[PDB]
Amino acid sequence: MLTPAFDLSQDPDFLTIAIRVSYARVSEFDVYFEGSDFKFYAKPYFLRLTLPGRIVENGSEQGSYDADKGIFTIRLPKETPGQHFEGLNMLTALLA
Repeated sequence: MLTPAFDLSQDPDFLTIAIRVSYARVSEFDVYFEGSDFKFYAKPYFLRLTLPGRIVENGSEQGSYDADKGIFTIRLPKETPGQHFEGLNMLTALLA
């Protein structure tokens, strides 16, 4: 298996995520975002990311998945204005 070169980017009014995959052995993917927990579910691929801040939930958001370029990008709203998730692509994951 190979670790996807995913990348995270956040704006003062939203937080977008990017996951690159082509092996997608699932006709559809699953995205779970609550408070500050972003979990992706697609085939053996399991993505668990803990946001530094908090992203609101309202079914609005904004994103799109493309098979042609093999990149899934999904933007999400913030729970507080002016909130910026620092060290996003610098942060680290903890094992439990």
